[PDB]
Amino acid sequence: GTVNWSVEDIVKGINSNNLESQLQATQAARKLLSREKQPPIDNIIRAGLIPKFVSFLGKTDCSPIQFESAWALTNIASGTSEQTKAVVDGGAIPAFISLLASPHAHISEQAVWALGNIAGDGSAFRDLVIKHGAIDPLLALLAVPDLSTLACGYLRNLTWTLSNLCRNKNPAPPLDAVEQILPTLVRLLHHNDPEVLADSCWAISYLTDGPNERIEMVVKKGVVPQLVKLLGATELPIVTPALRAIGNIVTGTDEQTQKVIDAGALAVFPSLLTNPKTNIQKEATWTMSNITAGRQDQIQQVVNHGLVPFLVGVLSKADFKTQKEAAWAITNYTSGGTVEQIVYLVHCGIIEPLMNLLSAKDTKIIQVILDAISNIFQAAEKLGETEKLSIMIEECGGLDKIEALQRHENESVYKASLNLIEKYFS
Amino acid sequence: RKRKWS
Amino acid sequence: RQRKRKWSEAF
Repeated sequence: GTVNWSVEDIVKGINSNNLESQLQATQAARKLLSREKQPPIDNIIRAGLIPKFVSFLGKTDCSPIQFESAWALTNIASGTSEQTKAVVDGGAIPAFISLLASPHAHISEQAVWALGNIAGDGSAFRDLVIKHGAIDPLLALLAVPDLSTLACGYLRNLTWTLSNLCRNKNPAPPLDAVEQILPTLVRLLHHNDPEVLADSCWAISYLTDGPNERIEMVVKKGVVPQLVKLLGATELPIVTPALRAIGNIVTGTDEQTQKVIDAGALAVFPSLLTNPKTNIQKEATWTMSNITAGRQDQIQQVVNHGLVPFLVGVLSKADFKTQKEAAWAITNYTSGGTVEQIVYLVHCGIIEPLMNLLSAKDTKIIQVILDAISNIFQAAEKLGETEKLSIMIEECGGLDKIEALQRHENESVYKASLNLIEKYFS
Repeated sequence: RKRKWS
Repeated sequence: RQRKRKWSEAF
């Protein structure tokens, strides 16, 4: 009936002065815009059908044409930025916000879906959706005693749309919009559905990626223990944003970083640092590097949890990106560590894997490793054990690598390598 | 992220 | 090398 219609037939049906003919043509447009292979989105836009679909959103007297036009517009809004702009330019934002209060849950869900796609385009459309007042009617749809009474797909769509309102930077979402959404977000973080948990974690990861004031807003809500619990989940779609959120929080103050340690996050790192997914290993090592950039008592907790052999591990064998992050963790550790903590790092066998990475064709990693060498030598200077460390670097072929770096293209590498040879190897 | 409904 | 690195500083 409404299967494989031409754009011309859809236009002829929608332009008729018959609500039923318009409904059949709108359903046909929705089915066309729903096909897997190349939906004719640009053809539907060029035919001028977006203003017709937006006007059909207001037809309270005909709920099926509201549903079909909402679905057709959602398919267009899910496309490119230009295709989302076309939906917005047609005045769809206030029309979709009015449908959030619809007594038909399938129409209300379609409006949630459409607003998520519009907000998801970027900062300007996100903030425009907020200015048209979408947050209050969206939050009211979740104002129930128990989230488990809501339809699974409906809750998943609401969570996803809320995460897009938390998403993007330059600028970050308005502070008052973040404050309004956060209590509902804390609630969705304690829900049992894995998809709701994944998208709630992604929302929290977006809110914790920025200045320490943004991290504080989130950390103040007491979500850190729940994020650590989700960090230990079996589902990779939950662990990925949960680790991203924990990683973002430890970029903050020593006090914010401490909340992560107090919640027992370090006990999950033996498995995260050996995770078969390289991106988990990479982001877990990035997280470790920011914790080793903390207080000496925070470095001590890394030591106590037996995580230094795990850092020797990732430095010895991992994808290059994870090895570069391990280098950072070592340099941060040697920068803020006590002599005893730096001595411990050497006893765990950090020197040989640290030297082997001086062969990398990466200027930044080489500078990072050279700074760590200097730091370790400074600790050996305080104990008169510089000779023991010099022999250690000589034996694993580290001296050959530093001597060769005395002819490196980069100025900082050239100077740092010449300094070490002259101070401890001459 | 944006999302289509099939 | 001493300081915290945010997601965009590292990746």
